[PDB]
Amino acid sequence: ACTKNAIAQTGFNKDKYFNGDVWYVTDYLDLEPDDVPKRYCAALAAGTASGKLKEALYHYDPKTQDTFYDVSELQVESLGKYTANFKKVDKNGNVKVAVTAGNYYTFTVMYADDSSALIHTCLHKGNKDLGDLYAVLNRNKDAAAGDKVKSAVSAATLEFSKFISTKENNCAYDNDSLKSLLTK
Repeated sequence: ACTKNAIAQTGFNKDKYFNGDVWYVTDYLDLEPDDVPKRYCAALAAGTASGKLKEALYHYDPKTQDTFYDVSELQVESLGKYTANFKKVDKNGNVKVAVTAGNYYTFTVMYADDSSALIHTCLHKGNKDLGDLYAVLNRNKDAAAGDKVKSAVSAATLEFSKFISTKENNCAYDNDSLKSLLTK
């Protein structure tokens, strides 16, 4: 179940966020902690491609090796709040599961700057969801969270100390696949 209406950053800069580069999840927190494994890897590319707002999302259980790529044209609810009906694809963009109305996440950017971000998502796969999931992002795979994003976690009335780190999972990312998936 999702329970939060996350507030987007006032003055969110969409061109900077959706610039075609990769964001790495460095830390995450699910309000239903059993919905996501304690050890998990994720990254996303966010861009505009041929005038469509796009995201390509990767996730990987580092212990089971299960690997997933999703691709979505986003639809806009408000500046910094999006609905992403996704298709499951291989790393090359080949469709494995077509878009279908019930398979979507919402995506809210609570804080962003040039190097870091805090997002909330609510995933739906049919009648089931993955809970409220918050993620700290960085442009650099190994970056410890800085004061700006940690303060944004506090501003959301969350405790960064409770976030789970992804840094000890031996995560590796196909950056090239993520970027090229934006076009698919």
